Amino acid sequence: SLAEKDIQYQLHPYTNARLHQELGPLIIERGQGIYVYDDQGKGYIEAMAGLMSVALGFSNQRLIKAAEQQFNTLPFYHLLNHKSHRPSIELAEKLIEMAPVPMSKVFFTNSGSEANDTVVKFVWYLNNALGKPAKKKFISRVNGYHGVTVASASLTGLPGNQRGFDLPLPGFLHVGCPHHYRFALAGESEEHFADRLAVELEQKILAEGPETIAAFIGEPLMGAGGVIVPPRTYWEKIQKVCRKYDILVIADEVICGFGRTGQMFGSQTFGIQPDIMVLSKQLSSSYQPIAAILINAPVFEGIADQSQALGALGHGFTGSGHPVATAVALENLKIIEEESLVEHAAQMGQLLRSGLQHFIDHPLVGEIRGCGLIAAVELVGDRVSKAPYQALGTLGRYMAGRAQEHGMITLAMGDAVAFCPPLIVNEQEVGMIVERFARALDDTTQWVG
Amino acid sequence: SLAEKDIQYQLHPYTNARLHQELGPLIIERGQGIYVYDDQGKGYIEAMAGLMSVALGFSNQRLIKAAEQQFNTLPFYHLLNHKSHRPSIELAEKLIEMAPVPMSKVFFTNSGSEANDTVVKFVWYLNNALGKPAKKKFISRVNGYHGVTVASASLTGLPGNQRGFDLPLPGFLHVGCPHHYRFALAGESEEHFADRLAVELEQKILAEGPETIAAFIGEPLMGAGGVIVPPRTYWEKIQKVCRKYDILVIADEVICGFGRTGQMFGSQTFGIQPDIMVLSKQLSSSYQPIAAILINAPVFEGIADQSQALGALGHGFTGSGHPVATAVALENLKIIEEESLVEHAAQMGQLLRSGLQHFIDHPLVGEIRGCGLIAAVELVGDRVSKAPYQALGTLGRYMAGRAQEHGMITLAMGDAVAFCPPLIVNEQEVGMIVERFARALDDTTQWVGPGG
Ligand SMILES: Cc1ncc(COP(=O)(O)O)c(CN)c1O
Ligand SMILES: Cc1ncc(COP(=O)(O)O)c(CN)c1O
Repeated sequence: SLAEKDIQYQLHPYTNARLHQELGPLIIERGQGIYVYDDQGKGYIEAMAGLMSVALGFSNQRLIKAAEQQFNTLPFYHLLNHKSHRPSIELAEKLIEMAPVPMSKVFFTNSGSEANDTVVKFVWYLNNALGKPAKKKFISRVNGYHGVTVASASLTGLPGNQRGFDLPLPGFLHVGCPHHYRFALAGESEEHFADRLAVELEQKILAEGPETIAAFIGEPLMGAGGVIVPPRTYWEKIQKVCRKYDILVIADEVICGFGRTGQMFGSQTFGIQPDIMVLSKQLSSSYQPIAAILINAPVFEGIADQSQALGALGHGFTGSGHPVATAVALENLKIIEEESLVEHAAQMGQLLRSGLQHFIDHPLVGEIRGCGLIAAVELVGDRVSKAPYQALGTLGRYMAGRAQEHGMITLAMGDAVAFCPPLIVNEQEVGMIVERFARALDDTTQWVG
Repeated sequence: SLAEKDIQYQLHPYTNARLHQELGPLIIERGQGIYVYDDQGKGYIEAMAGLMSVALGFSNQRLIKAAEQQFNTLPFYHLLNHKSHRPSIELAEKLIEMAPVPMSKVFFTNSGSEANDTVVKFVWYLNNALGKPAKKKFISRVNGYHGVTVASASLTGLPGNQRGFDLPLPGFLHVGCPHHYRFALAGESEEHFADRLAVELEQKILAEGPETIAAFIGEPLMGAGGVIVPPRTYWEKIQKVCRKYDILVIADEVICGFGRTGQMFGSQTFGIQPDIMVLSKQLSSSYQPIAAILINAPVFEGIADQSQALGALGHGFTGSGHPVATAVALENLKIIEEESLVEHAAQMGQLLRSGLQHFIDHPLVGEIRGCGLIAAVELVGDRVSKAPYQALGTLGRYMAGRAQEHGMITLAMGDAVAFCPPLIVNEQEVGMIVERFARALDDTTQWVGPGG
């Protein structure tokens, strides 16, 4: 059977390999709209849009035709040694012109992980170029997600991404997760929470030596780490501290990018003025692996100078700007703009968040959080103590399993279940997502008993 | 114009960004078979198959239809949390069953760089799982190429990949480039050279502490480093040293994989029995970004053990095993098998090397090297000293420029002019590749004026 071949031959990411050898896979055969189907023909709402990525859903014919047209023209070429091609150029133009702050240049990669890894190298290269060889350290946040390379997983602030991998590397620093529900002191306002986080950052910088700190990287809101909306005034006050010590602000838009948070970019939603932006996922609705780094004039000018001094920029991937990946992403962004999906997603997000808010007084519901068309419901064993049932993750695992039984694919992030549907979700589809959440919660409530 | 937008908006890899603002791009518009065409309609033989990658050439309709059929079925899904899909499973099966040594599991990534970076993490994870927490250092070679992440560029042994990037990281060690022509002692045999490299490796291991050395990684034949064929008995003697100290052997097959070297794998051509193999490029003819790690039973078993103890394996990329990329790769490997392209490439490789060897006593030709359908001509200013004409790289750059003028895209690696055509290259086309090399060499010879 296909399931036995999978057990025999594939090591799965983010999977217990031994449990996999026992249970085998859930094989997804096909998709259309917001739905995927297993090999038994059971349909599921992809409430996660795959990996917070499939913006236009699973059967957008314009993307499929854009791939075909590029395949039949030039199915592969590269950008090395002055070589170029139309889809990379037209995508780079569109990305610079739609950027929420003035940007200079695009550098393409296959993945968000490769992109953040590349940003680390580019910042090191830049500060070497500027004669600041000590200005190399990165500050990220607890529960931040920035990818899985040796360097990008050091940026990542999830313990499950570091345990057993001897990470983080030296020079990769973490300050606090900006999650009021978990980290605010008794009675502390959002603004006062934001103050204390800005202080933590300033004190980390002073303790490490400001001359040693190159960059601060953050997702506008934290996706994979639990759909963590920062408190009011966090980004304003954090940026003041960064500008104070000449620290680059990197906006990781891998999940927030292209209409997830109620505006085109999380940088717009949260008032971020980044030096560097990292884009992926909704860039192509994940129909092709592609990510993009936007760098502003000063970062480009320094890198360009050093690329001349050292002969050439000694960096690039075979797939960097792949013509099929760039052609699909270009068409994807045109569809998001032509179909006004940023504003449609904002409207569907209000319906999603209002539907979930009906459960705010459920005895297992600790917090309902969200922004735009991304949300999470964090379950707890006790609302007063905020303590888990048995152990962190026990409720989330059971909930995600029940959701699947009820025909919905969600992702458990500890004891939070996430919602990140395709931007094309309609009103009754949002209603069905909340209904399947409600069934899963009912089952979880009877289970905890 | 398209060229002005390119200059305005794109930072190019492996490009002098200032020179790019001055000269602008060469824009490639379309391709078919072994040919690409610029936006002025000038045709070029892609003698490099893009980046040593486009095995089936630029218009294979079977790959384009395999992509369409997968797009119209399931255009994205992932492999996280037990999720799977048919193309990843059937590709994983094909890869394990064609492996040159017994392999256990496939792990998919988007790129060779991500794959080698992932191998680093998996080896660290494995030795932690086995209770050998000191056994973490990697040994690679000077002029090796393994990618551009912070970790994979530390494995890479080219200075241009490290200079200005604060690389390599600690724990990433380099031993000698196995290039007889450049690094042998005057009058040393290939076998004696192989002995001395094996001694250097043993002495590095002993000097560092054998208990601290996890892995040795090598391309069977070095691609980006200049098509460097190792000396006879190198891989035998290096592996003996590795097995002596319980050091994993990683075969980087990103270029050698799928018929480039005269057999399906460089591991077969060079008698390597690796613990881990890394595959990309010809896997999909670069029609889709995909790479694959093959791990043997012992590597899998230790990772699997720790993945249970820690709840799950905390690693993976969004695109890992992308259904369109895996579907295209699966069809690509079927075509290579059905069209006997490993055998055809071996035949075309003999014709290519014979054609170039007409120039073996040229005053600027220092060495003609390769095997299967990968070759390089290393030009020198002086055959006795092996010294370059003007700065190292001058002849390579001039040759690559002339080749382009004569309708051929080749890559210079210093003064080595490389050949890595699509596997589908025919006998006449090999003839035209060598003809355009000959015109470039004639131009370069008139430019230098060797006299003598
Ligand atoms: C915010 C964020 N940043 C970076 C990454 C890394 O992406 P990739 O999986 O494409 O390597 C992810 C992926 N979940 C992400 O969510
Ligand atoms: C031998 C080898 N290893 C690894 C890589 C890295 O591949 P990628 O560009 O897909 O990251 C390359 C790419 N030229 C390679 O040639």
